[PDB]
Amino acid sequence: LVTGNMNKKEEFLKMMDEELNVEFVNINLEEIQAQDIVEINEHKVKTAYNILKKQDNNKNKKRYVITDDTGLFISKLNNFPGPYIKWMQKALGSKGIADVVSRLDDNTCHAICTYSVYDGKDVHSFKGITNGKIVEPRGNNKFGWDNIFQPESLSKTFGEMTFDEKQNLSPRFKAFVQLKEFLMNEHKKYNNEF
Amino acid sequence: MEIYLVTGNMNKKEEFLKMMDEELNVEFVNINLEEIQAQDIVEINEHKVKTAYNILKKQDNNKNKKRYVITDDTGLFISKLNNFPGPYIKWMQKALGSKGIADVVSRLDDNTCHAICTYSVYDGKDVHSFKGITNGKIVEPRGNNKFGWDNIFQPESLSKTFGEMTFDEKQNLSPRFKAFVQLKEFLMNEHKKY
Repeated sequence: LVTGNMNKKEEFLKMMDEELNVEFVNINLEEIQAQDIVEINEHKVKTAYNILKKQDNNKNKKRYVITDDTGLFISKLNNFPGPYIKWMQKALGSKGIADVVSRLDDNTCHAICTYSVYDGKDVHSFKGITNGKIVEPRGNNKFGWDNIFQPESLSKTFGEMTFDEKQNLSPRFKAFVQLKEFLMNEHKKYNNEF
Repeated sequence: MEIYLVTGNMNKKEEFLKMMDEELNVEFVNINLEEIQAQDIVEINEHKVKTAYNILKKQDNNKNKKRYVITDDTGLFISKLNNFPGPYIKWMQKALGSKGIADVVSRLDDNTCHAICTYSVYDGKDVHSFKGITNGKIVEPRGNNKFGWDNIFQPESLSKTFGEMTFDEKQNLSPRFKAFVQLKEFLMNEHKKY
């Protein structure tokens, strides 16, 4: 039980990592309001760790628990909604967000994904940022706001990509890669000490 | 009986006292409270008052028969943002300010919205919440500007924003006054039992 990750909607970590084994737990986490996405996610990961601690596996050795969170920061909303994108997406949907942005002076934005890992004592966070533009929906529409996000100077949306091109621009991948190197440096450190 | 409104805002304190008109003795306590993320503002405020109650109760080393703790929370619900930001208004306000929100709303098909004030009271066993709701329009800032987004909320059919209006003009109109008179009736009812 050395590495625990939490979601029910997500099979990205599967394909993103192969050098380590990982477990997937589903907990119903209460998020808090704050200004910094990292603050929200570190609180969430500590909260989840504690729930995993008091329930069942209360007796064991070092355990790593991981949560993620994504924000969408829209330039002409002065970087709103950030970590509240999921309430905006619930209210407006991809089409509604794109129609709002088509009424602003420009459509530039950026998406941030953060991983946070907690071992009972230490918290670590890794964020990936990808600049882009809100555009009218294109591509798959079951992946949230992927269909309206057009990264960098490209002509596609995330909803129009699969995994070859998406990964390289995915803020989640940029973040994950930092998280993997930390986990592997902890696993390597563990093994040298035996 | 013992009633506590949670606030550190001196202006909010005096407005409450004046609403109460010496009908009930109300004490104030300045406690920072975390706001969870949730769909409904009442769910947010109810969690917040239950938290405020427990912080006060553990501190006091007391247990009273009846002790009433009250928190409030407000939201701005913009019609052409499909009622977003709602309870997240203050993160929009911090990002964009009053001028920025008015500017954004003026780019949508209309500037209609509604504002909601909520009071939640908790005695340790039962939680009760009260929702005051008022329709309006988002306009260029007008009046006092140190009261959050009052200066851009123009209650429906009127030509003044809340920032230009007096206490008497808000009676039966301000979402806070509507919620307060419900709360006060509940507290008065609880007082007959004492």
